[PDB]
Amino acid sequence: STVPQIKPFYFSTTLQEKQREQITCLAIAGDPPLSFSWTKDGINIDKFSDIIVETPKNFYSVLVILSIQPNHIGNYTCIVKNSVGSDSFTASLILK
Amino acid sequence: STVPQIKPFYFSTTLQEKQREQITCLAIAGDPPLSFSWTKDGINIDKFSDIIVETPKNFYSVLVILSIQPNHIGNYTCIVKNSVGSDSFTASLILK
Ligand SMILES: *[C@@H]1O[C@H](CO)[C@@H](O)[C@H](O)[C@H]1NC(C)=O
Ligand SMILES: *[C@@H]1O[C@H](CO)[C@@H](O)[C@H](O)[C@H]1NC(C)=O
Repeated sequence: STVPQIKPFYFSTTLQEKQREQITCLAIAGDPPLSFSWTKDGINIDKFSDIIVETPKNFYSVLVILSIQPNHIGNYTCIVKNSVGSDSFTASLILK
Repeated sequence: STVPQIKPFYFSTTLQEKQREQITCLAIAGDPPLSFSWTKDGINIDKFSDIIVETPKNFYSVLVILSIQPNHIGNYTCIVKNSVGSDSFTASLILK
């Protein structure tokens, strides 16, 4: 009865290489079952083997990078879907 | 030789009752092993039956609220520790 709704997530503004990073695509509202999916620059997050993606609970999914390095720059987009609707959010990983 | 450093976390600005919430205390920098602790309004998070606290990986801790109620208002503090230093961050939960 409730359309999914994603809490905004961000990468660190002071990101430096070899640091660790985590973002959570949290569905603050939305009736389960919910389907989470990730893309980086329009590419399936599959193709980036340095990135770990999990769905530990049925209402959020987590993206983790153990050692940030130049190839991780891009726009990371998460999409959540259910019976009644969808939602999406994008965050940009930048390296100064 | 690297002291812990927490990546900032925030609760939703548009929080409403019975919604779900998650915050991650990520040690963006710091040598393992890392020890995570939580307090709400200075009280051990142990005492709050309706709050789930886990350490899914050894470099970030997760605080999860399945259904938000008025009791959950307060300032939540994470404290990370290792051999050579510690860090702290506080995010406050508001119900408009
Ligand atoms: C996508 O990412 C590129 C580089 O990562 C950035 O310059 C651009 O502003 C982003 N586009 C959108 C629509 O967010
Ligand atoms: C913590 O929240 C209390 C109200 O519960 C308030 O008095 C105090 O100013 C807050 N602390 C900070 C640092 O905002």
